[PDB]
Amino acid sequence: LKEDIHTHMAIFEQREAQAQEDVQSSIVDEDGFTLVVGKNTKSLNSIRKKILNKN
Amino acid sequence: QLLKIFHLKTGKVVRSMKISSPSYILDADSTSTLLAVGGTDGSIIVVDIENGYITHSFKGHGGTISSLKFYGQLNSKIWLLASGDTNGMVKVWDLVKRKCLHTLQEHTSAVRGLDIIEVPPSLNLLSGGRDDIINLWDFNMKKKCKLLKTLPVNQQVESCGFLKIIYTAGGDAIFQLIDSESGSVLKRTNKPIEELFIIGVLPILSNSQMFLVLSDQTLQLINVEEDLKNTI
Amino acid sequence: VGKNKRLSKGKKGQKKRVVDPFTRKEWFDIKAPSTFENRNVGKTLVNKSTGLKSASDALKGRVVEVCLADLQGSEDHSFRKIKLRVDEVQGKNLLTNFHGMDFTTDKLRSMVRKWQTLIEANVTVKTSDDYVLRIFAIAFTRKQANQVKRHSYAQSSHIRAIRKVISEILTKEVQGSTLAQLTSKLIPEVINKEIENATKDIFPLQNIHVRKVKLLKQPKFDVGALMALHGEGSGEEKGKKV
Amino acid sequence: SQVFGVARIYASFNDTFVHVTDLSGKETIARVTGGMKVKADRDESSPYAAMLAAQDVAAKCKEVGITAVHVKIRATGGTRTKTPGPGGQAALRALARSGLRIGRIEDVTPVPSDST
Amino acid sequence: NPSECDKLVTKGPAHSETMSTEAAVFKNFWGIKSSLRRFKDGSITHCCVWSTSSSEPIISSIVNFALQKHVSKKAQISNETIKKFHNFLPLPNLPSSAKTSVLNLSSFFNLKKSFDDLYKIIFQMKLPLSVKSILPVGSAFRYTSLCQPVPFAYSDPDFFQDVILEFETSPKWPDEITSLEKAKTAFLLKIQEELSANSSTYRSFFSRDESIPYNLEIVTLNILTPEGYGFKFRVLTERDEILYLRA
Amino acid sequence: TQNVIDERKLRVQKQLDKEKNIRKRDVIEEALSRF
Amino acid sequence: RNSWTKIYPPLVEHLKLQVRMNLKTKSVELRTNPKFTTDPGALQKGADFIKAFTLGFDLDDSIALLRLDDLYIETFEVKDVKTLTGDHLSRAIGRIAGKDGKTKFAIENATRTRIVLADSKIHILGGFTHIRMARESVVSLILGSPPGKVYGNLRTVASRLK
RNA sequence: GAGGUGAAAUUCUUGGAUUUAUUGAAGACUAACUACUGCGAAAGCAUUUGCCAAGGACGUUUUCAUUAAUCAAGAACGUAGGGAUCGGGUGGUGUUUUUUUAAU
Repeated sequence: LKEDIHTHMAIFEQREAQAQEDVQSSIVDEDGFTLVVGKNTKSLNSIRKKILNKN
Repeated sequence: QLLKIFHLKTGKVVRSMKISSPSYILDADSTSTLLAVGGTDGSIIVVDIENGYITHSFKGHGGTISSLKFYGQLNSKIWLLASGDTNGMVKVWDLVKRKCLHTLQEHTSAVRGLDIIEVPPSLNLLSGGRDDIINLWDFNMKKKCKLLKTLPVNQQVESCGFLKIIYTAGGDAIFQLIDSESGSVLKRTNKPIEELFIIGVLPILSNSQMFLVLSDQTLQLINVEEDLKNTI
Repeated sequence: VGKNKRLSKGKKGQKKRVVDPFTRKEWFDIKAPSTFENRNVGKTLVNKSTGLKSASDALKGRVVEVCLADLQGSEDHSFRKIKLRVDEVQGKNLLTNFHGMDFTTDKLRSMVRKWQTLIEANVTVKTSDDYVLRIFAIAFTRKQANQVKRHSYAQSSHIRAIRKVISEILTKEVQGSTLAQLTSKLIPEVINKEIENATKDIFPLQNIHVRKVKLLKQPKFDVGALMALHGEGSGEEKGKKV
Repeated sequence: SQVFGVARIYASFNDTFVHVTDLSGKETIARVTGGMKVKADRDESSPYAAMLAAQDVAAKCKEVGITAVHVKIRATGGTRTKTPGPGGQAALRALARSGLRIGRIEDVTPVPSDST
Repeated sequence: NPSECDKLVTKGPAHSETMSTEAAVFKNFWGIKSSLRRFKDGSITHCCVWSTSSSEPIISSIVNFALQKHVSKKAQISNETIKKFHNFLPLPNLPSSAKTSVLNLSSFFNLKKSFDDLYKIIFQMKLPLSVKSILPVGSAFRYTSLCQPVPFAYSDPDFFQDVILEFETSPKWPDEITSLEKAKTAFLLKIQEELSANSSTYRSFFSRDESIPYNLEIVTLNILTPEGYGFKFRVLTERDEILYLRA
Repeated sequence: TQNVIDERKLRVQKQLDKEKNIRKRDVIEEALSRF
Repeated sequence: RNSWTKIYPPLVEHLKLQVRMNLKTKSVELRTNPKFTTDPGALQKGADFIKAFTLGFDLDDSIALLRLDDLYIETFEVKDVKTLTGDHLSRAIGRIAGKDGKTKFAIENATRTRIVLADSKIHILGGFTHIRMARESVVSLILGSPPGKVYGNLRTVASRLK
């Protein structure tokens, strides 16, 4: 379970960090627009499901 | 600062020692030349008084040290020490082998007033206290046991036991005579109209006259050898 | 004073010389609750165990202000003395319980300086038992790192926010606990770090402390619960021999 | 094995108090003042007066049996000096010298929160 | 009165020289089993000792002797219901536990003493995110285990009591439940590593859990203590119930 | 006030040198990082 | 930190005890060693030594408290007398300090004692009646008197000193 | 013995003064934080929390269109430059922060 937690944390922090920077620099929309992200939010899926929940 | 004055025409300070703790109990032997003094920590030094200096140390103990007593018959080979206590215990030492003979943890307050005698080495002892228990023991030389407790209702200070086998007790300005091997107060002085109580009993003429020094600054005489063959 | 001063009409009343009370007094020793270590804290004089205002009920009201370093053996908190109420006397050992806590005043008088603002809060909160506590909390502004200005002042509308969140979270930390649990979570100083973690979002907040717990109403005795806080015990025979 | 009293050294004006109590606070032991040692009425707040007062308290408390003293210095408090005078340090030096173990020196002088 | 229902001595009147009328009443009432004892405080009281037992309350033996001394020396006292399902409780294999009473909780208190030893050891070590509050939740800690917990009893399913611990409220916990539960396993691995490092007299072994469903990766550790008891440690986080509400 | 302005100049000097030094500069712990 | 090289040898080799400068709670703790340290009041004297130094007197003044043990250290406040609102408080500390410390040094050289003064709390160390003389001169000056009059009063008190 | 002073003295005190501890009541005040900082027309204003209204600055591609100022009588209450700081706003881009609970 030590090598399991090593491998699982090693792939998880990598995909979390790349999703965080991907939502932190997602400036371009195809028609001119700039997506407001908010500070230190980690995921496009997170803001998507948040804006679905705020209906 | 321990000092000794030779009472004779040379009234000079013969010996002077630097003891460890400020002490509040001394006893010399029934013979001469043995003086025991224990401080207010656990240390009971004993001193040969002729060429005055420490002959035994006796770290030994715990707490501040209550009254104590010798066991002295002239030209013996026994020479025990009694060693009462504040937290209730009696730890008997000898003086010929410097060893704790028997450890006894049984009491509940300051063990004032203990006494040692032999009746045919039998050597029965008796230890009173600020608790109301006088608690005599058989006290063999090798291994010891207990006998009766016989419970006087006082706060006994200097329970001078083994009169003619009859015990004494003081501590409410009440000099109770109590039989041994059974319990009955049989002689007991008049309770005064003060609150002050017995500080000390003092034997004169081989346990026949009794001096009584009070908590007040007075000192009385009893004549036990008449008032035991006499009630009150 | 001396012989040359005065008689002053008060020394004519005679003196009632000596009672020598320390031959009559009696030693007990105190047993602290078992949330701490080293529960023996010292000894206490009382009176002689007689009738007519006996010892076991002339007792059982007092408090003892012991130091937390004397309880824990660790000099990391030499301050923060506590007060133990002696409650149930049981066979020469005064079984005590928690009654209060206070900082030694030198610690807070050396903590407070100028060019920073301090925040106070205090709530009346009932525990999961029926004790009620005026529990306090002190807080201080941190000079932020890489700062330049001497001030580090709070805007006094941050002060209401910090005091609201600190009263809310320590009200939660009391109300989700009993008194023994409150002592065992106050000793290793953890609501301070909880305040700092939940309150570092709004302001940087130099060292947080609680500094006072005042009990204002006690439920009942519950002798069995007080014996459960230490360990059981059954006083039994000693030999008659008469 | 040691046992502990509590000093409650009062460094008042025109007087000095020292009386060790067992650490509850009820059973006081050997109340002395600065007045009951010196004979002048001018220096009953003397450092020497507090010195031999603390010496006599140390003797009586070693007679009773307490060996260490948690020491607590109190000034006169109130809307007054709020801070120990010389008699507090004098009694502190005296009973720190006189064979008595000392613990947890503090300051229990009352603070007013702006009374009258 | 269930508080002093099983107090094994009955303190009668105090002792004096003048034997009072209630002392004479107590002497003539009890007689051969009365005594006068000193208690630990120092007072002297007439009383009567009672050899307590687990299969009885002492009030049975007291009413037995205090009727066979007074109403009749042949009036037989018969009870068997108490003796039948007063020992349907399992008799815990302790020192003298048959002789002890049933209101004694000393097995639970010994377990809590071992828990306090483990409590101090788990506090005064060092973590990357230290323990905020460790607190037991187990059945022995609420005094409702079926058997009284004797040391080294493996086979009882109420052996491994559960203690939970909550860490500081740190924001750096991960998002989803499998990664935060895996981080809880990481913290438990750290504390058992340092426990086998510094305190070799204890021991640790992990355990999968399955009672909380649909996350097979919930892991507890179990401490086997040198006093003889075992504990099951569960990490709680502030993110847990809001993760479940997110789900 | 001169001492105040002097202390601010000292703090700005200290912060510029600290920023200059800042600009010029196992398994289970890898899993237990970032806390 | 700048005077730590002169503080500890009168705490180690002259006076027998041992020191630690705790950076935990930013304090100084003093032990006495049971093996060879004499003078059972030396712990208290060294504690009062570093107490005077951290209270504000200079280190030679604190050494003068360490040796010659009968010098005590009184402390009082501006706020106890006349309640001293802040403008008048500035007048008070400026009046006690004089100009270039000259009135404070006059009281220092006159009454054989040495004072230091914080923003609202002052401290005088010396012998006890010299503490009282300096304290009555200071409280007269803080009530507010002509400095020539307090100079003449200190000439009379220096005549009492001789 | 306490008080009190430069010394005293008056007073209080063995029906226990001072001091100690546990409380309880009463009114007034808000120690340190406290600054060349904040507010109000002025005198003045410092514990927390809530209510009731008001006010200032800022922000503004909002509205009205000279409604302004100055004061008897009356009325209510009693020369140019630079640095730093407080309140608001804009921009920058590092650490504090953190993440789908709201806030900013």
